[PDB]
Amino acid sequence: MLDAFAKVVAQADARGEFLSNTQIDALSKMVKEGNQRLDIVNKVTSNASAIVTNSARALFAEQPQLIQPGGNAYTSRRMAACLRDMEIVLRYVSYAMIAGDSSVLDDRCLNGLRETYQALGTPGSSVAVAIQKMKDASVALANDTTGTPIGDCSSLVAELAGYFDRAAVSVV
Amino acid sequence: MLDAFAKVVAQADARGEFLSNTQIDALSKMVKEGNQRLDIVNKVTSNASAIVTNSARALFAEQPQLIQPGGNAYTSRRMAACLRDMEIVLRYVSYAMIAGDSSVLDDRCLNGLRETYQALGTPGSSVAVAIQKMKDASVALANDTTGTPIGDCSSLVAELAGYFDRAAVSVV
Amino acid sequence: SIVTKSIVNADAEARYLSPGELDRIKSFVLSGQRRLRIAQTLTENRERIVKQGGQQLFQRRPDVVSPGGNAYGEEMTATCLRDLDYYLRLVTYGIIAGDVTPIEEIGLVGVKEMYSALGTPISGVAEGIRCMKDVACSLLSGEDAAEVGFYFDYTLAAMQ
Amino acid sequence: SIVTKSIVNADAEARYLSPGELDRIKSFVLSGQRRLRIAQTLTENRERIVKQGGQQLFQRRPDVVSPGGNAYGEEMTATCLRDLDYYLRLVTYGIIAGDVTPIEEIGLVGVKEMYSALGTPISGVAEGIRCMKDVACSLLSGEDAAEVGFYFDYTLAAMQ
Amino acid sequence: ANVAGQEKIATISGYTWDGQPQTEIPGKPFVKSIGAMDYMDGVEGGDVVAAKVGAFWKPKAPKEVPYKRPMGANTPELPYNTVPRLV
Amino acid sequence: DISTFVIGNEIENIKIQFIKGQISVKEMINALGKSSVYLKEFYNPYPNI
Amino acid sequence: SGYGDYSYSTDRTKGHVNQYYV
Amino acid sequence: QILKSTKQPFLESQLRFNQISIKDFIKGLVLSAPFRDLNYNVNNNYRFVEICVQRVLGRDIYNEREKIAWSIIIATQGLEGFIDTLLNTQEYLSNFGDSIVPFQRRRIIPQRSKGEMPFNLKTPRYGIEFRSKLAATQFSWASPIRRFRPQEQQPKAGDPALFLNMVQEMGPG
Amino acid sequence: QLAPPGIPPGEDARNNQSLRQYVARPVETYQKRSFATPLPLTWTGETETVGAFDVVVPPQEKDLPVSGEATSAFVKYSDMVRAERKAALQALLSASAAGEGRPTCGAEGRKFVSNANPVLVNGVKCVEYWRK
Amino acid sequence: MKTPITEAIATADNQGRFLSNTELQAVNGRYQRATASLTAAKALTGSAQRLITGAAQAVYNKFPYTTQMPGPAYASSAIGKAKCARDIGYYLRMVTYCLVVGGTGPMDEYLVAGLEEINRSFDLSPSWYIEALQYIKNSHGLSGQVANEANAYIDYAINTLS
Amino acid sequence: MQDAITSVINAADVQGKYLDANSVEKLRGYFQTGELRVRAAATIAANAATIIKEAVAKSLLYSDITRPGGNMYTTRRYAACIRDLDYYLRYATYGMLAGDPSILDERVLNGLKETYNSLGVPIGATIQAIQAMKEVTGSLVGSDAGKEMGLYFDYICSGLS
Amino acid sequence: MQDAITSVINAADVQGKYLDANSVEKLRGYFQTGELRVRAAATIAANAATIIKEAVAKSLLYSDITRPGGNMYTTRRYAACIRDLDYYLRYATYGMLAGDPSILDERVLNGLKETYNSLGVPIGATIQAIQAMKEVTGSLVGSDAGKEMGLYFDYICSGLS
Ligand SMILES: *CC[C@H]1/C(=C/c2[nH]c(/C=C3N=C(/C=C4\NC(=O)C(CC)=C4C)C(C)=C\3CCC(=O)O)c(CCC(=O)O)c2C)NC(=O)[C@@H]1C
Ligand SMILES: *[C@@H](C)[C@H]1/C(=C/C2=NC(=C\c3[nH]c(C[C@H]4NC(=O)C(C=C)=C4C)c(C)c3CCC(=O)O)/C(CCC(=O)O)=C2C)NC(=O)[C@@H]1C
Ligand SMILES: *[C@H](C)[C@H]1/C(=C/C2=NC(=C\c3[nH]c(C[C@H]4NC(=O)C(C=C)=C4C)c(C)c3CCC(=O)O)/C(CCC(=O)O)=C2C)NC(=O)[C@@H]1C
Ligand SMILES: *[C@H](C)[C@H]1/C(=C/C2=NC(=C\c3[nH]c(C[C@H]4NC(=O)C(C=C)=C4C)c(C)c3CCC(=O)O)/C(CCC(=O)O)=C2C)NC(=O)[C@@H]1C
Ligand SMILES: *[C@H](C)[C@H]1/C(=C/c2[nH]c(/C=C3N=C(/C=C4\NC(=O)C(CC)=C4C)C(C)=C\3CCC(=O)O)c(CCC(=O)O)c2C)NC(=O)[C@@H]1C
Ligand SMILES: *[C@H](C)[C@H]1/C(=C/c2[nH]c(/C=C3N=C(/C=C4\NC(=O)C(CC)=C4C)C(C)=C\3CCC(=O)O)c(CCC(=O)O)c2C)NC(=O)[C@@H]1C
Ligand SMILES: C=CC1=C(C)[C@@H](Cc2[nH]c(/C=C3N=C(/C=C4\NC(=O)[C@H](C)[C@H]4CC)C(C)=C\3CCC(=O)O)c(CCC(=O)O)c2C)NC1=O
Ligand SMILES: CCC1=C(C)/C(=C/C2=NC(=C\c3[nH]c(/C=C4\NC(=O)[C@H](C)[C@H]4CC)c(C)c3CCC(=O)O)/C(CCC(=O)O)=C2C)NC1=O
Ligand SMILES: CCC1=C(C)/C(=C/C2=NC(=C\c3[nH]c(/C=C4\NC(=O)[C@H](C)[C@H]4CC)c(C)c3CCC(=O)O)/C(CCC(=O)O)=C2C)NC1=O
Ligand SMILES: CCC1=C(C)/C(=C/C2=NC(=C\c3[nH]c(/C=C4\NC(=O)[C@H](C)[C@H]4CC)c(C)c3CCC(=O)O)/C(CCC(=O)O)=C2C)NC1=O
Repeated sequence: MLDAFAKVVAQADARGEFLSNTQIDALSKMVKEGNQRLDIVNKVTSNASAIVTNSARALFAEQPQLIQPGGNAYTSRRMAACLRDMEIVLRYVSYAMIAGDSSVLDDRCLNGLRETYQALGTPGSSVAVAIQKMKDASVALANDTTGTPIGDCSSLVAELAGYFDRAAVSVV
Repeated sequence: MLDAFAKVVAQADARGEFLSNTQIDALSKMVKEGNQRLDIVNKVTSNASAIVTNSARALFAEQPQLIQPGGNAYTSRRMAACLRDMEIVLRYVSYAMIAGDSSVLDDRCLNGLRETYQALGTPGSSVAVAIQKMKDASVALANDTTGTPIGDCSSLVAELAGYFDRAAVSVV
Repeated sequence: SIVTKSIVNADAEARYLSPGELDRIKSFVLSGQRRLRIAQTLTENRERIVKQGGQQLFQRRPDVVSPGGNAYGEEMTATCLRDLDYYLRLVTYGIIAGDVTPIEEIGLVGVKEMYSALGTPISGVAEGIRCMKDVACSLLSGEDAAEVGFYFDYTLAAMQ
Repeated sequence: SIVTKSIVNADAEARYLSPGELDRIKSFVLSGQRRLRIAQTLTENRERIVKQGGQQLFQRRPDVVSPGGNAYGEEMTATCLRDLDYYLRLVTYGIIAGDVTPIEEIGLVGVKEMYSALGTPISGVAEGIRCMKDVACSLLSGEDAAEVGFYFDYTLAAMQ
Repeated sequence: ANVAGQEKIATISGYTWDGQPQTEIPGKPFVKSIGAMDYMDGVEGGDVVAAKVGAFWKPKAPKEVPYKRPMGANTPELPYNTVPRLV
Repeated sequence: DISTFVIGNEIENIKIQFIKGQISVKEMINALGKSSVYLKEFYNPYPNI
Repeated sequence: SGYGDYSYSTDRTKGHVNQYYV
Repeated sequence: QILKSTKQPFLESQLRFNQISIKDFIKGLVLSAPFRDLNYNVNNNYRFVEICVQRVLGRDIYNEREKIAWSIIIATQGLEGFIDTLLNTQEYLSNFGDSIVPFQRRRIIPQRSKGEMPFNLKTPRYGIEFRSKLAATQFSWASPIRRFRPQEQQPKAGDPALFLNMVQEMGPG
Repeated sequence: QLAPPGIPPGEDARNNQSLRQYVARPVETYQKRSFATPLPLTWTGETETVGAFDVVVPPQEKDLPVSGEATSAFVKYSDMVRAERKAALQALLSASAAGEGRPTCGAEGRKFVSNANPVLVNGVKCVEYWRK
Repeated sequence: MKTPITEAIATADNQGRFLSNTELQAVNGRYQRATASLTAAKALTGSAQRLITGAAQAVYNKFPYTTQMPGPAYASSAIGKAKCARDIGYYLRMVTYCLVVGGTGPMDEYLVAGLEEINRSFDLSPSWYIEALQYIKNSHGLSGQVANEANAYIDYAINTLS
Repeated sequence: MQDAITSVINAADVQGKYLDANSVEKLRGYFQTGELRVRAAATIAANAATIIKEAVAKSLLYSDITRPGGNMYTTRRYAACIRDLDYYLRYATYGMLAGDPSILDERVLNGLKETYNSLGVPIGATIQAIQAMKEVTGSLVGSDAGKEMGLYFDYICSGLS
Repeated sequence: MQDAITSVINAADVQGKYLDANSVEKLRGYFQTGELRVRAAATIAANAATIIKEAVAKSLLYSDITRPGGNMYTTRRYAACIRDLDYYLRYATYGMLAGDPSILDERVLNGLKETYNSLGVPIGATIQAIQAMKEVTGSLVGSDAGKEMGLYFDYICSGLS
């Protein structure tokens, strides 16, 4: 696990040199955008049950063969393990947004998840559809003002969509 | 592990259906056999030390290289492990017997066993000879009268012989 | 009908119709007055023959209507009786045609492909037609019940 | 487009294309990286350009939406805006084709036969396109409102 | 295959959803589970209504006559001090 | 295939008789062609030409 | 051509056309 | 599998009152009924040794013969003697003792960015040997709820239904 | 080399096994154990992860106010079709001809078809080489 | 599943021994009760549709807000009403599975494991399903030891929801 | 009947030249997706009956084709559909493996629209069945594999139109 | 009679959708080659008589179709050729500008091979004349422009075959 500040130190250490003056100033822009990064994460964790349940509900409307009985996520238990997966991925996408680096997302969430679903028989193409529904439910709740001052958070919601796209590709 | 009764329930839950009227009448015949399915399990449990030892002694008389030095059943620890394996396969055949149905036999005993004996060097063609000798010792003891009322148990010893044939072809 | 396949039989054989074929077209058309009376009985008894038909079908096969059965709910049960109205209609065609040729190419040819592809238990729909047969033959005399029941059991045979 | 009818013009005359024709195919393709900007503006403004378009249309022609008008009720008013979405789409084709040739053979040829045969007042639909034109040209500047409006008024001319 | 399972005639081991073959013991494919219903008679065309297989008009004989007899000239041949190795 | 234009009762006479090996291929084809499944499709709706 | 066979005219059927509300 | 169908509220009560230790709590979770239903009944004796070495001892199986060597404890002594033998190894008592919850020991090297694929992801509850038997089944002829009409429902591109909830906005002014 | 994995070297059980009852040792490696999985490099100055300083939000409807040889070529252009089009514009309006025939579509549908392109019907002239 | 048969195999398997006479008596007691159990499962199946449409109507009578309130969780639409009767049919189907099997094993596996997490997530109320199961307990029409076996598994579902 | 390798070899052979860098460049592009196509063709073989059951129930099962008069009324006519839809889901699987739609028009498309007009089969409902069948196929094989299998469905729908 | 823009608009219109990124992606590809096509059509207009004079002298000038009995003997018949070859070099110029061969089969290809069989015009010598005419056209307009103009010549040769 390393964030965006520790990744420029880990790369400068394998060169054996101090950070430059333009590498400190690029990190001072990331400190000035810190309060707006903290309100992306505050909005996606204060609505964590609404991102997951409304996107699950939209998935079995679109792919209704997943909930017949006999299917992959019905035993009351396979439905609860399906919502467990959507809640885990949203947890580690939110961990990667407060860090600025997708290191914790693929060290301990995406590490071997594609081959877990192949040994189980879970369709990884439908898990990717479910992540893409949690993505635009999260970027729509990110660029609404509603208790934040008005400004430009445009490059922060582009980064948040990048971790959602990294998780959806890495699963199928 | 599921019995004969839970097997038809698991097949109907994959369709999401109630049981048919002919499926319930075919389960009332398994209840009607009943008392004599329990006679077969009682007769191969009360003789389980002699099914194993008489068919072990008959195995090393036809295949004397198994107990020659260098053979697979030559040492004290390797001989006691051949008799331990015959007593385990006889145990899970009688389970697929008390409950009607082979899901302790090929989930608990037969799954992965062919690839295990190959990793150990154990000749799986000779394990099958020792299973087929326990089959003849069990079906000759299943259809003797000896404290049971006279009747037709021929369709139940055809099922007991079918479990021994399943364990003997899945070991090699 | 008996008229069309007694023709196509003698058609293939490059010949006309024998007395065995023409004394039965003759015997069938004099039978035509009695056939329309029999089909007229089943025509306006479909309310009872179908509804009592699905009566015994659910009492004998509660699985198909229970939750998980193919005909579960208000929706499928309506279609559950719709098919019985179909097959009761085709039996009225077979009685007037004097043969299961109308029932053959409608509701019988490839019927197992449809019901297997719909998830419906084909044995269950066979039980439904048998329940309709006891209601139908109970509406007619013995001389007629040997006919109206006679076309149902052919449908029972081809439906399994 | 300008490319296809500058060809079929010189095609009929048994000749190749003059400098007057080839210095304009040349002049049109260099104009081609700016249309895809003008058409891109109208592409994802159809939500506002079509309403408002129907905004001013009903304020100027309440007869067509009043009881007895052709677009009366929840149903016809939806189709009342559907046609404006059509004609707004064809104007995006004409801007990229550099001509009303796409608008000509779609939505213009024989348009009076359709709307007369549908009972729709053809003058009313002409009023609708004019209301869309003021919304469209209000979304752009300089040359273009001289272009985007330029294709609407051709549609206004042919629609009466 | 779905009709046979739905009719309770016999369950046919098909494929899992990714297309690997089903099997109860993981060695070979299409192995089935057994026990207490494949040896029970009288339900062969079970749930196929009014099925007529074999002599349905009579209960079969008990046939509980298990004895092995000296099989002269056809007792199977196999090596001594050995067990035959399958090809 | 027989599926969508047969009823099931037509040529199981010929299949089981062939699966058992009782008849070769040519008898199976000749018995197939001269069954009423064939003339119901290839002889009825067309002329002799 | 049989006891059940298709003719276009007797088809009274919004399926050659596809207004999906019927 | 942390559901309240699988909670053990009386094992939890004896841990809060200092009657059992964490080594007895860890033993009681392996011998529990949810662990035998969801895990032990869908593995063979060899893959279940791999599950219980990775989760109780905190380390990976050395080779495929460690799986063979320990799977005969389950077949002859049952599951209760296998977890007594595992919990009484010196590998367990030197690392966790009887008071520490186990963990995956030495998963990530100190200066690296990636890890070693944590053990709940490396072995899920069933694998390839039971996949061809219990793998659910996308589209299973279950006869579920029907949808009824479809071309009205999510209308085609030329349909006039798309601009209906826009007709109110146009309104009368 | 060594023994195979797990085999205590020197205590093999296949030392003097008979050939008639010999079973071939299956092949097993240190792959599926977790100690031999390849980790990220991370001492050569490379971590496999991704975060801030990666993601860029590129506006690619809006590259810039588009290049001068579009605006340059976008005008020259309609200085050369402007005289065309308004000549073609009120060629429509007081071309308000009367009506022939019977209206075959409601009230319209008369002799000529509405707004029909005359160049199509009139542009394909049949010609005889050596016309006679 | 948890049957009377598999809880006898498991008792002998948990110590690595053969099936004693302790375990044959438990399997014998399953066979004596199975006559009343397989006639209750046959009778709940035979009247399943008239029991599900009645029990959904009993929920709408007691809790009439579920047919009027807008929202996805409620049966205030034709799609929400079909999903309500789908759930009543899930609870009735598991009861007739427990009667066939002979223990509370099918509905432990398919229904009650993970049920509290669904009702919290999708805003369903366990008092809707208790009222639906109290209808079926009072309206199945059985009597004797046939009704004793049917009510023993209906009361198992009411105790997990409450 | 050419796959991607057969089509690449044909074009490189038809000019009489060897397999240069451009011909092998596409061949390497096909071998990269070789792993994706087999797993796509794997699950489609497993859920063949389930996919066709989902498409007809989602597209034309709920329409009025099935009414006495619609094009699909009698059981022979209904059974011909799922037989007919099986070829579209099957031959599309072949195109997905071969990476070239030559097999479709060779064995499916030619004389197809000319045949449905003879029988009077509605081409409009046919394409929507294949479109719905394309929609469920993207469910199983995933997004990009659905993009591959979907690329041959509309090829059938285009030519059948 | 559709150009590349007309064909792109038709396919995007025939589904009732707007011009998405894929439809404009091909349109941008056509506008990039807009400068090349005009200069290609420029020089072909200049050297129209020279190209046809080069093709006939290089393919079928001295063959025995030119001699008595051959298909091109009389002066009316010879004069019909260069009149006939002028259309192929002219209509191919239109396809090169429009970027779509729809105009060829609309105005050249239909009833063409059925007409030459009526007159008894040798289709074999006709295609080789167009092939030789394609060879000289690549001389003038260059390589890639010859690839563009050449792409419609063999379209005529294919359909005329
Ligand atoms: C709606 C979601 C889709 C779906 C999900 C589904 N997943 C499972 C099972 C597992 N998921 C994981 C994943 C993780 N475990 C972790 O520890 C982490 C990091 C913290 C991740 C990302 C694992 C390991 C399992 C299986 C192990 C277990 O359950 O014990 C299941 C249950 C499968 C089963 O039969 O048990 C479901 C249903 N399934 C779908 O259909 C949706 C598309
Ligand atoms: C983009 C995500 C939002 C948005 C964000 C802005 N927030 C701004 C300032 C600000 N935010 C906070 C709260 C933050 N600090 C915390 O400690 C925590 C949680 C513990 C949170 C959520 C504070 C305290 C401040 C004031 C400090 C400051 O202004 O830097 C902000 C700056 C406003 C400006 O332009 O001056 C922005 C843009 N605003 C948006 O419009 C989107 C929706
Ligand atoms: C079959 C392999 C035998 C055989 C068996 C029969 N047993 C019959 C009846 C019966 N069995 C029991 C005991 C029941 N309780 C137990 O605890 C056990 C296991 C230890 C069992 C099986 C009882 C109490 C009864 C009598 C009860 C009754 O019949 O109602 C039986 C039926 C008698 C008959 O059909 O005539 C049979 C056939 N008999 C054989 O000959 C073979 C060897
Ligand atoms: C010396 C002339 C050779 C040679 C041969 C080696 N053979 C090795 C092992 C081996 N040999 C056999 C066949 C043997 N066993 C029998 O039962 C019979 C006949 C009844 C025969 C001929 C077997 C089955 C085996 C494997 C079991 C075992 O270890 O004995 C061997 C050792 C292989 C190893 O351990 O890696 C050797 C080295 N040695 C030579 O260098 C030349 C080639
Ligand atoms: C005896 C008839 C044949 C024979 C047997 C033999 N087996 C072993 C060793 C093992 N056998 C097992 C077997 C099982 N493990 C299980 O979990 C189950 C149920 C699924 C079974 C049936 C295992 C795990 C071992 C290895 C552990 C151990 O020490 O036993 C040996 C010993 C091999 C050795 O010492 O290296 C023997 C001799 N061999 C024969 O020759 C007979 C044909
Ligand atoms: C009817 C009594 C009341 C009601 C029902 C209702 N339920 C849902 C949604 C779900 N119900 C379940 C329950 C199960 N699924 C299973 O697989 C099993 C075991 C076999 C059970 C018990 C689940 C998982 C859902 C959500 C997934 C789905 O939509 O299918 C709804 C829909 C709610 C929604 O869509 O959010 C409704 C309406 N609600 C009422 O108002 C009735 C009183
Ligand atoms: C003597 C007066 C004189 C001028 C004012 C310029 C005017 C001018 N600008 C550009 C052309 C250009 N000039 C720029 C430059 C920039 N775009 C930006 O946003 C930045 C502010 C800046 C770079 C730092 C770009 C990007 C183009 C290309 C425009 C295009 O995309 O077509 C060109 C065409 C090619 C070129 O020479 O660059 C000319 C002649 N040249 C002159 O000779
Ligand atoms: C004239 C010959 C003929 C027949 C027989 C016929 C059947 C037929 N049955 C159908 C459905 C159905 N049929 C059933 C039937 C049943 N459910 C049960 O439990 C019972 C066992 C069984 C009835 C006794 C059900 C539940 C459906 C709806 C299936 C679904 O919605 O998925 C459908 C699809 C919907 C429709 O168009 O009606 C057809 C075409 N068509 C024909 O042309
Ligand atoms: C792309 C070129 C093009 C056009 C323009 C077009 C029009 C068109 N307009 C229609 C209907 C209609 N159009 C209107 C229109 C109006 N009512 C008013 O009051 C206004 C004046 C006016 C709209 C601004 C109404 C009310 C109907 C329904 C008429 C009816 O139901 O009888 C219909 C029949 C239903 C349908 O298929 O949509 C067509 C085909 N089709 C085309 O291909
Ligand atoms: C491998 C390429 C290939 C195809 C595709 C093919 C199609 C084909 N479809 C047919 C019939 C048919 N096809 C349908 C299909 C439909 N009805 C509908 O409403 C739907 C729109 C559609 C299902 C999607 C029906 C109902 C028939 C029977 C027509 C009749 O009996 O008149 C027939 C007549 C003979 C027969 O089915 O035995 C052929 C040959 N043949 C081929 O070689």
